[PDB]
Amino acid sequence: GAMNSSNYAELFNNDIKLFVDDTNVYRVTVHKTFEGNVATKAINGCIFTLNPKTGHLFLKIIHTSVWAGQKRLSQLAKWKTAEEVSALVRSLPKEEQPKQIIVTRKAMLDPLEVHMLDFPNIAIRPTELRLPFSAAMSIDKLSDVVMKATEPQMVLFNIYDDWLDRISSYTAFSRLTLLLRALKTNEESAKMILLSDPTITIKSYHLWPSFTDEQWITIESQMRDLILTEYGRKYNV
Amino acid sequence: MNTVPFTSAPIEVTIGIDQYSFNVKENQPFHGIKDIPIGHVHVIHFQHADNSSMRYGYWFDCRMGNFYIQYDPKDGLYKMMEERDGAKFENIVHNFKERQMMVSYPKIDEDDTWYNLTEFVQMDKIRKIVRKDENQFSYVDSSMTTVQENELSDPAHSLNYTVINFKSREAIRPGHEMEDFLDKSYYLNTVMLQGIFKNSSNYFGELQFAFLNAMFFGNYGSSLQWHAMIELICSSATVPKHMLDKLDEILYYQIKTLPEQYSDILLNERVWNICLYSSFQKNSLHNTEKIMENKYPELL
Ligand SMILES: O=C(O)CCC(=O)c1ccc(F)cc1
Repeated sequence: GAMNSSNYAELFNNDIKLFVDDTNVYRVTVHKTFEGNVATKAINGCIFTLNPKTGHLFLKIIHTSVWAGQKRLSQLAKWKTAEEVSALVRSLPKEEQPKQIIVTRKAMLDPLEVHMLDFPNIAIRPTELRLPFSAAMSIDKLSDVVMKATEPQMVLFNIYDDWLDRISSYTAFSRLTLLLRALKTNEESAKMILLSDPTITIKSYHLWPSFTDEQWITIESQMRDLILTEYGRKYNV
Repeated sequence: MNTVPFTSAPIEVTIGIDQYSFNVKENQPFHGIKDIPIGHVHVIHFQHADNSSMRYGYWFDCRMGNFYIQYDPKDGLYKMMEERDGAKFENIVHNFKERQMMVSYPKIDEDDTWYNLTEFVQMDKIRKIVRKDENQFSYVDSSMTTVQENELSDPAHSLNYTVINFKSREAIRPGHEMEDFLDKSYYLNTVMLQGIFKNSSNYFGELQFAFLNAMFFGNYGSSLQWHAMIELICSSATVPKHMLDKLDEILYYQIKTLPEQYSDILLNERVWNICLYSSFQKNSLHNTEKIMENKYPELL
């Protein structure tokens, strides 16, 4: 069944689970043709598959060649996502396989269920959480690896850096979701907040700056203010 | 013409015979139904006046033996029985016929309704769905479950319809997941027609039998099976052309015969809107689309 706010702690228990977001799989630029029509051009995409307890991000890069000569790409994209998640679960050993896979959009349910018929014991579930994983591409290192890809590729990251050394998964997920919501609401302002100060740098293998605990409190407050500020700009509040 | 005599009618009961029905009062001098057209299966069915719980009945073919109905006061229902003494049996019916204690099967000569509802239905196939080998006729009621319903509970009392499940390994070839899920032609033509049913006549027979069990007994799993068998055809891009033409005729007579007041429960909105307006075969069911639009435009 669906995942929501009453069973939110379940994300951080010891049952292996994976969030799957397909919103950046099929990406296009829409432009005018010489004859005055409109045409799309695909650009590279990615599947965002995240284990929320560990921070493990299985970023499958979707190269534009996979759309060549294909029709109904928005529909194909869901099935290609499901094919790739299924291939990922098959690639992992039985003790690292998820018990549950939570899709961020209900349209992924039937594709993933059909691709996972061989895995009757893995639950495929929607969620009532509005998760801002579409903003993955606002993270500079992730955007860079996707746009540089010349072929299909699976790139691996910890989306929590080493935060799990100092905080719980629950807290790390809360931080990630606030950061991604802010990047989704006002990307330029969010990056400004994150990189305003040059003496706080991003370690060579990490995605986010090396903020101390107190500096993370400050950053989180600035992110909240940004969301509240945009919410007021939006609704004239 | 053949005859289903009744020993008696000790309890008030609405009796169905195929698409006809009539009421018998408690201990009225009724001894059965005569002039039953040879060449078709039939169904005799019952709904007790004092307890409309359990519609129930019997599928039979007069060519396969001499059958009569006798009330059992212990089990509380009209039971079908076979009489093996043929001369005994004829002797009994003739006396009942001479005393005019039997209703006549009221078939108009213009009327092909029953043929059109049972064209592909055979007794031998019924006896494989309804398993009770000691009898030549088959008992069905309102509450009997189907094998598929019992997988999601006394197997001896179940309807062994062919299981159809669109999200099953049987329906979906490894490596053809999107293809087979969006276009069920593989599942229809290779798994079901070539593999299980052997031909479209057996497929249509089970479909027609499922519809009749839904309509005459309110059997819920029968209704599920009828819709699943329609949806599997309609959801297939590749269906032999004669199959589509015959399906349209089969469905048209089913929709025509359905009691208007039972439509809210016997017709699945999602399946029908999908089959008529969105499916691969949305343009291939002209007669069924026309009667559904003119008779049940609310469902759509
Ligand atoms: O847990 C850690 O901090 C190190 C491992 C790690 O971060 C990881 C991330 C993605 C992956 F596929 C496999 C390991």
